[PDB]
Amino acid sequence: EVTLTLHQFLPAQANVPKDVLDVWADNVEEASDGRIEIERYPSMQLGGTPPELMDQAIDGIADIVWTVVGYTPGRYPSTEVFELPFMVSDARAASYAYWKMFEEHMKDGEFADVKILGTWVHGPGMFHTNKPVAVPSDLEGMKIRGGSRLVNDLLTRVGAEPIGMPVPAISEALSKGVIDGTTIPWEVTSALKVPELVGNHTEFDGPALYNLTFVLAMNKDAYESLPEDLQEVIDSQSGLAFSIFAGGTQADADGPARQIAVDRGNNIVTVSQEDAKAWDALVNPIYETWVAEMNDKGIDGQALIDEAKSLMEEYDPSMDTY
Ligand SMILES: O=C(O)/C=C/c1ccc(O)cc1
Repeated sequence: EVTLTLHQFLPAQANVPKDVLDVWADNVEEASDGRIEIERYPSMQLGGTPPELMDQAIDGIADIVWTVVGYTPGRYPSTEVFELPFMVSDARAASYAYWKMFEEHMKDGEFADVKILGTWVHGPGMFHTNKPVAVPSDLEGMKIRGGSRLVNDLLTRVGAEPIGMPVPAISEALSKGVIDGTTIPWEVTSALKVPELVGNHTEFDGPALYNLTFVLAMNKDAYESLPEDLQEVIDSQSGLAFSIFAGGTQADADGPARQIAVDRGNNIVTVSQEDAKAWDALVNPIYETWVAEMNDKGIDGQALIDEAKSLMEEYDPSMDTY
């Protein structure tokens, strides 16, 4: 008999809590043969702001968290390789690449302090806005919410005023008019009532404008101090295949959410790959400043970008078992 607490920042019925974390938690419960019990706390019920979740898991406030790596900005700089503009065409391939790279580069450097169970990205990042956005010029003077320093850099370069705030705060911020719009993929839009609060959406054909990285993290001491066969049980239900499943389940949930916006009669602008090039011209210098930043930290930035593209093409869709 062991009770582990999982703390996370969205409601219990949202896509990732329901179809990724519960699934994962039940799999741990089963493979343990009812010897591990995992209690699930949503919407920061045990207290804190979403950015403190990692520290909650490192310090032992909670055993397990699902958080957004970028809410601790520049803390895990190697994850940023997947957050560069127009990097990612498939979330599964990204998550494959992310887990593989986590093991080689990150596990014992930047994530030494914590146990990582899962490394993934969401579906295509996009805009949701009070007024229409069909070309970059339309974002000039708009206050746009972003969730990470690289998204904020992206917003600056296309001419928006970036407002850093965690995702649950979006509804209140739109309602009060603190922001004119937000970045987020489709899937989380319905839990935040975004399609109710704004009437315009801007999506991209081709590689994603951006996506953000996530982890399922666990307290190290709480892991190590399990017995050897229960450690084996946690690891077995986590890691590479789990990371591929979370990314894919999260991206696949874009579809039903986009259709809820369509059903309302909201205006959705789809930017062709050809028309995306104007956006790329504005955002693509992030590649050079990011590599300069990494080099300033003694990190081979270009090697991470090359490696990440290498691994993603390499992804076969039958490394996807979970
Ligand atoms: O942009 C952010 O601040 C967070 C993004 C996010 C997107 C989908 C989720 O299910 C949770 C967080």
